[PDB]
Amino acid sequence: AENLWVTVYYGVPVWKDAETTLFCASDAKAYETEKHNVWATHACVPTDPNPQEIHLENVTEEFNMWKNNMVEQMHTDIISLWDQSLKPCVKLTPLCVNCNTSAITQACPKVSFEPIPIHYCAPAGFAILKCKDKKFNGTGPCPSVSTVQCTHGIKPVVSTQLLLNGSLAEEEVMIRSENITNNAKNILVQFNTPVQINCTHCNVSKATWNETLGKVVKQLRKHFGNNTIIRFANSSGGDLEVTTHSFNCGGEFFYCNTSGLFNSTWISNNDSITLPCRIKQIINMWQRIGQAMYAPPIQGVIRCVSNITGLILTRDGGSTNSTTETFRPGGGDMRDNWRSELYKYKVVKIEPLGVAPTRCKRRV
Amino acid sequence: AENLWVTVYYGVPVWKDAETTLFCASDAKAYETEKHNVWATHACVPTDPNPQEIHLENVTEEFNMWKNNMVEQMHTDIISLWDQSLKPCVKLTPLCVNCNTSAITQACPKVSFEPIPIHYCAPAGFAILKCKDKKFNGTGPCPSVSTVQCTHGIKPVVSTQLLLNGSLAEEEVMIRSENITNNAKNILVQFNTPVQINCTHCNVSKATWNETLGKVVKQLRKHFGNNTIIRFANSSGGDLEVTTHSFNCGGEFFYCNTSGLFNSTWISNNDSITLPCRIKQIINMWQRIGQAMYAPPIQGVIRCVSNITGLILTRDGGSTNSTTETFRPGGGDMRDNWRSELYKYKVVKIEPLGVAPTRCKRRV
Amino acid sequence: GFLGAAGSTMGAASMTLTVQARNLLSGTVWGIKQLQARVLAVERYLRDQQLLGIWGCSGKLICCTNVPWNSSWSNRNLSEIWDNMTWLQWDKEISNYTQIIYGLLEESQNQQEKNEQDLLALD
Amino acid sequence: LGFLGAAGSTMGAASMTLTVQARNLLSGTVWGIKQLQARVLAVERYLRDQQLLGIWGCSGKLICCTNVPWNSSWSNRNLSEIWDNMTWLQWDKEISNYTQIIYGLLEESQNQQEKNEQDLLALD
Amino acid sequence: GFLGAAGSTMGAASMTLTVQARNLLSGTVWGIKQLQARVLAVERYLRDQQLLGIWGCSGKLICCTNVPWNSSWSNRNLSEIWDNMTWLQWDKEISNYTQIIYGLLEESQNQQEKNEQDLLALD
Amino acid sequence: DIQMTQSPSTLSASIGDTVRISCRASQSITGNWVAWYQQRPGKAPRLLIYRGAALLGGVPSRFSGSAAGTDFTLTIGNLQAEDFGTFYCQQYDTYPGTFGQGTKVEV
Amino acid sequence: QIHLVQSGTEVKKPGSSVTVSCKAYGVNTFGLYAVNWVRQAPGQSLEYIGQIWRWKSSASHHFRGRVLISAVDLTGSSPPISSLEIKNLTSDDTAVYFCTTTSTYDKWSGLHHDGVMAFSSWGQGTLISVS
Amino acid sequence: KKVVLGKKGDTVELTCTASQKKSIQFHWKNSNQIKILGNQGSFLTKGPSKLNDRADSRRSLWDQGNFPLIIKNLKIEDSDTYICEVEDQKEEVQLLVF
Ligand SMILES: *[C@@H]1O[C@H](CO)[C@@H](O[C@@H]2O[C@H](CO)[C@@H](O[C@@H]3O[C@H](CO[C@H]4O[C@H](CO)[C@@H](O)[C@H](O)[C@@H]4O)[C@@H](O)[C@H](O[C@H]4O[C@H](CO)[C@@H](O)[C@H](O)[C@@H]4O)[C@@H]3O)[C@H](O)[C@H]2NC(C)=O)[C@H](O)[C@H]1NC(C)=O
Ligand SMILES: *[C@@H]1O[C@H](CO)[C@@H](O[C@@H]2O[C@H](CO)[C@@H](O[C@@H]3O[C@H](CO[C@H]4O[C@H](CO)[C@@H](O)[C@H](O)[C@@H]4O)[C@@H](O)[C@H](O[C@H]4O[C@H](CO)[C@@H](O)[C@H](O)[C@@H]4O)[C@@H]3O)[C@H](O)[C@H]2NC(C)=O)[C@H](O)[C@H]1NC(C)=O
Ligand SMILES: *[C@@H]1O[C@H](CO)[C@@H](O[C@@H]2O[C@H](CO)[C@@H](O[C@@H]3O[C@H](CO[C@H]4O[C@H](CO)[C@@H](O)[C@H](O)[C@@H]4O)[C@@H](O)[C@H](O[C@H]4O[C@H](CO)[C@@H](O)[C@H](O)[C@@H]4O)[C@@H]3O)[C@H](O)[C@H]2NC(C)=O)[C@H](O)[C@H]1NC(C)=O
Ligand SMILES: *[C@@H]1O[C@H](CO)[C@@H](O[C@@H]2O[C@H](CO)[C@@H](O[C@@H]3O[C@H](CO)[C@@H](O)[C@H](O[C@H]4O[C@H](CO)[C@@H](O)[C@H](O)[C@@H]4O)[C@@H]3O)[C@H](O)[C@H]2NC(C)=O)[C@H](O)[C@H]1NC(C)=O
Repeated sequence: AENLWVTVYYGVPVWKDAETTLFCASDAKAYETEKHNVWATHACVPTDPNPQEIHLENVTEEFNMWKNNMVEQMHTDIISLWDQSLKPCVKLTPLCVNCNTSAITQACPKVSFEPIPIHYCAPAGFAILKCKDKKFNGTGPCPSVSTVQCTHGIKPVVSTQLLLNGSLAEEEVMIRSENITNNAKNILVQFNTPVQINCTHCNVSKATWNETLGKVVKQLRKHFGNNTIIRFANSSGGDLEVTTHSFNCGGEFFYCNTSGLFNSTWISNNDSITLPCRIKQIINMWQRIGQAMYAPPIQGVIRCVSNITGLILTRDGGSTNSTTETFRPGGGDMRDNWRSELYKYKVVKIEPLGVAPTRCKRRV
Repeated sequence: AENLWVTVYYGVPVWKDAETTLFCASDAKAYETEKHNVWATHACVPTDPNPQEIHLENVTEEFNMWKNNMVEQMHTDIISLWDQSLKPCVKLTPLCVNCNTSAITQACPKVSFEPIPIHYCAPAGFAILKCKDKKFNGTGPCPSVSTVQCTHGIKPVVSTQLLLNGSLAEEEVMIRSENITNNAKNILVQFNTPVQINCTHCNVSKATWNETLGKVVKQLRKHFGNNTIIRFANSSGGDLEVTTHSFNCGGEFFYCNTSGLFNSTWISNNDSITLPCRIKQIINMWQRIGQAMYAPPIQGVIRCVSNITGLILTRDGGSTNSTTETFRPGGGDMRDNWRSELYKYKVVKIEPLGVAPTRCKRRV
Repeated sequence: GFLGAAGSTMGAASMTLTVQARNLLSGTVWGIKQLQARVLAVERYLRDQQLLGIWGCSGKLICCTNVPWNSSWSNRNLSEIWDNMTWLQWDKEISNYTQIIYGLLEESQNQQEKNEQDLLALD
Repeated sequence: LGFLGAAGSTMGAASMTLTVQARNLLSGTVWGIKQLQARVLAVERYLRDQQLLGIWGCSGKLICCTNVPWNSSWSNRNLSEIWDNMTWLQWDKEISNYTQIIYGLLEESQNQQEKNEQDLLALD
Repeated sequence: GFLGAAGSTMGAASMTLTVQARNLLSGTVWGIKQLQARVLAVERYLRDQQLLGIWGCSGKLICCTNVPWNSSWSNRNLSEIWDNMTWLQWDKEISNYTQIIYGLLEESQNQQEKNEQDLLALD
Repeated sequence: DIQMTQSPSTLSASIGDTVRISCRASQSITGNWVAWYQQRPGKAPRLLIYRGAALLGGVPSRFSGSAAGTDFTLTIGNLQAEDFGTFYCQQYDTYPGTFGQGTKVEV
Repeated sequence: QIHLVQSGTEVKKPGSSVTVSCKAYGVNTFGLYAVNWVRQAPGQSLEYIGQIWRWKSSASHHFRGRVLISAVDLTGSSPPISSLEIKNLTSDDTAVYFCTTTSTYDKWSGLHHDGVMAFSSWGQGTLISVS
Repeated sequence: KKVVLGKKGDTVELTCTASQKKSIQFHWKNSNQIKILGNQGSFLTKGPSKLNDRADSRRSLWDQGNFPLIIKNLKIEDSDTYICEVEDQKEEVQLLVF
């Protein structure tokens, strides 16, 4: 009628927010290598050989690495996978059933382990959006946005303080933590260069370590403190994986205290750092609260090749605000590493519709 | 035009009769317990965890337990299953090829056997209708009708005279036979209480047996004879499974003549009846005409726990019409037990259509 | 309701089906046998839907497709067309009668659509 | 214009940009068990969406007048202000949810007028 | 018939296809490889059907969608339009010509439907 | 701009009542992009119901509304002691946003 | 669990500039929390001045060229401090200033329209009598 | 907020009780918000503090919602308003030792 009647659109890039469970996308190497957990291989959905991505132009889209909801499913898939998977001989679950310490005893075979890349695909609809800017502080906007059907080549590693074999930061490092300089939050930084660590004890390089400390110290100064000196301190203290660092070294987990690495004083105004590691047989379980026990290694001196990419560590927290800044190693939460892999995305879905209130008046 | 043009309906509870084969619905416990025939476990289709049922209101729908067509597929599934299944060491098939008695010799391993519940699901469409009235005489109407997508929790047992581990009747017992008091048909009654029979010989209870004889005798009087006395007689005579009773006793089949049970005189106007059973090694095959041979039992005194629910027995047939009624044990046809499990259903299907002849005249 | 009434025939079934159709939406490990049944069910449903798609009515519960339900078949009084309808033995005969007009109707509208579609000229 | 390639104030050019996109709405032991079931579920969901799309009272795209009166409680749009430009998100989900409420009402009303006229016309 | 004639071209093929289209309906164990082929076949057929559904003719054997088969293409005498038609090498060129008019036609009716849809404004 | 005018200015009521508070506006707003700011005596204004009638889990359900074209009658049922204040229907739709006239709820 | 604090009491000369603050406890950054600045005539209604969405110094046309907004972003040791610059403080500029911190990351529940967002929380209120 | 009394040299326990029965990232602190201890979901991270050898958390009650702190060889210097950082509704416990 002479009044406004609205139109019906179709095939629109409009969207509606979605809250759901995505699925793993890792090739079914299930049949040939082995199904002994090598990092997604029990029954995981294969990867689309053609990853789709459409860049979004002039879309000032913001992203928070704390409210993803894509993150929510990854740790559930990983815990379920480690359970079906590489098994310790000792399982401990203290529960009040003050509490009753429960125990589950099974076999613990050891195999050569290596993380495999896991893409994350969505069901029909559920558009995923990839932030591709340079200055991304975790809880920040993104000028360069590009939607995707499935995630990129994410190579996650369940690990301690420094993320192993993962993604990279933007041009030096990127301070992506919740708070930048609060003495109450965990610092969430990822590397930009794959720091090769050779473990036989680990022959940690010194020039690359001094360079990563220099790039991070300059970024911390750019984030906080114009004329300030930032010095590094030794370990914070705690469990084995807290003082030392757990990482995939040919399946095993050597434990070198990273206290002989963080003692560099940088100024605003060299063959191998062979740290003492430990043979891993009994450690606290990282899945839940308890302990584990595994099979002895097949090698006395264990060789492995690993590239470490990430920087999550603790801090003193004194004031000591801009006079000097002091940071200590540690951290590497399972909940936070879980958030740290999938940090630039969100899921939205849509049906082909949208309006314009007009006086077009067509029959039906 | 001014004449009548008819309408097109959609999503209608109209139906058309169907004649087809339904499929078994029993969980694939295939992978964990074992595939050694435990009653549906070779390749049977699993059960929908959510059985669907919609009650039909004010639908005086009749049901015949002789013209189901759902019955038609169950014995075919059961015979094919016993063939793939628990095997006798002796197979006999007399055939004129006067006839030539054929023989097939194979292995006969024995396992602990127990019937599992088998739901009966239908293909796309093929609506099944569940009679849920109280007074159901087999060949009778049903005030309370409720359609279903798959059948209820049917626990069938291939057995003799009294049905083992099955369904229940309505409030005492129910005389569901073709004819009620013809001396030419088999009496088809099911129990209402699970009569527990303990076999070590079977310690048959006496209070429960007197109660089931009393409930059935009153129902027979309600069906026929106001002032009449109904007395029970001993076995009719015949084969081992005819005089005695075959039943699943831990896989085996003890054989107690039910002649010391049916001698109760009821009037219209007590620890254990330990009957003498028999160790089963060679019996006539119930699948077809022939004999069998199995492995010796693993126990000298065989323990088992079984609840028997059903009453199919023979009759003298004299007249002796209302003066006194006399019935003898026996019966338990494979064809009739097959009809006795699926006795309240029928299958109908539909496409979304239906008319009203109107003068609506719409373009196209 | 889904078989929740019992009355004399012809109209309220068009009305009860009209209400139901007005709310026609009601809104080693794990699996090989069930998937094939779901695939066969959707193949059959979609094959039924494409055959549904090649029809000449495309409308629901009130439809005038072109075959004349002639006076040999037409005995319906004007107001008696829409009152109430349940009734089974009578129903398959009614339902089979429903389908015969359906095929004829859609064939005639396909024929008039095709015939006009040969003759019109609607520029 | 593009798949999220513009940024402006709201209401009309989105009808125009979606008009251009809709004008060119086509953009023109071994091998496999898990991917096929996802394709089947995707086509089942898409076709279920399409039949529900098929039971509607508009059947037209980007310019449609289905019968519900976007009443004066909802109508504030000036005549020429109806078709100018439109991007805007939190605002959009509320706009999009408003789009759908008019949609269900609209198609229900055209289904109601089509059905009402169907019973009443009777168009010889 | 299904390739049961042989004659000079253009019309009876519209008529023979008209008759065929008038009767367009002709009315460990068991299976994994065949089901995927049936699924791919119905996916391809339905994808073809939705593309069929986004067209501007929606009609069969006689249709006048809006593109002007211009005089550069139009040479057909009035009565010569519907007589007889088989002829292969010539046919793929004829059939490719059929498709070029098809895409243009449906694009033009989609364009006139859309253009009128913006302009009409039909109360 | 779009001059919001909250109606009325003052009204008397007891505790446990249902009173509708109108809000004039030259433009209507689809879905009511007008946040009611209850400026209680001794407290800054606050958010009562985002989106006119949407469900907010931080404010009790005693606050409800209705929209009638140019007017927006917030039908607040079960008035309480804290409800005796000066609400503020502020359109946060146009640029800039404007307040209404204010409505005082008293005894 | 989130409280907003504005500047204190300020009295400026006629024809001067002002620099008031907006501290935001429990707030991360202006990138996620854009602040819309609104003034208030003493005792009267509140007139929206402008905003600093995505670190954008702007104001309304009635306030353009006289009011620009800077919001010094700090987190952790110091809450996000949203400043406000209003030049040429005449006697008519006697007003009560106001800031508003609301999230910009949440983008599908109901918080904002073309910059003018839902004003969830407010500060104290700074009465400035330009004399 | 809870006020707890005490004496020098007593095994005292300071609970960190949340509302939901879950184990989250908690942080035990002194009045100066210095990290006493916390967790990485499944480990005991004795943060940088003076009471490193004194404070100790219980493992079994984290899933039960409590993230306590047990102090052995209590001191007047060990008496502080310890900040129970959990769910942003911090039950900052008070300790009195004199
Ligand atoms: C990685 O992280 C761990 C844990 O944080 C660090 O371990 C600390 O190492 C320092 C040495 O740098 C330790 O200090 C030493 O303490 C020894 C006492 O050990 C005895 O007593 C303890 C109980 O207190 C027993 O458990 C233990 O079994 C022993 O019986 C001293 O003997 C050491 O003194 C030696 O060196 C001095 C140098 O002058 C000589 O004079 C002495 O004679 C003697 O030779 C030394 O004082 C400290 O205790 C450790 N634990 C902490 C701090 O908790 C690793 O060092 C760190 N890796 C690095 C930094 O590379
Ligand atoms: C379950 O069903 C079976 C079969 O129907 C019943 O078996 C019948 O049991 C009765 C006993 O109650 C039997 O009657 C007995 O017959 C014996 C003769 O057996 C010999 O002869 C036969 C050939 O006729 C041979 O095959 C066999 O091997 C023997 O060589 C008699 O010896 C019995 O008499 C005994 O008791 C009397 C009691 O007074 C004494 O005086 C005798 O001296 C002797 O001790 C008896 O007469 C009958 O033959 C069986 N078969 C039938 C009827 O076909 C079961 O009894 C039944 N179970 C019950 C009822 O609980
Ligand atoms: C990044 O890091 C910063 C800190 O470094 C975190 O910001 C803190 O957030 C918390 C809440 O999330 C804030 O706590 C709140 O403080 C308000 C202000 O009180 C302070 O100021 C007054 C006046 O000077 C002092 O008297 C007082 O002691 C405080 O120092 C309070 O008003 C709040 O209380 C409210 O809630 C409680 C709940 O019980 C009620 O009882 C109250 O009545 C009131 O309603 C609350 O306590 C804290 O102030 C913030 N600090 C800073 C420096 O900003 C960020 O949260 C963090 N980022 C993230 C994402 O966590
Ligand atoms: C997290 O990352 C985001 C982006 O990745 C970041 O937001 C950016 O903040 C900077 C400043 O911190 C903004 O740069 C502004 O650009 C405008 C336009 O030229 C300038 O006018 C601004 O200057 C104002 O601020 C001065 C600071 O004192 C005032 O003194 C002056 O008067 C001006 O008013 C400023 O240079 C940049 O635009 C945003 N980017 C986006 C997309 O919003 C955010 O700050 C980061 N957060 C943290 C905690 O690091």
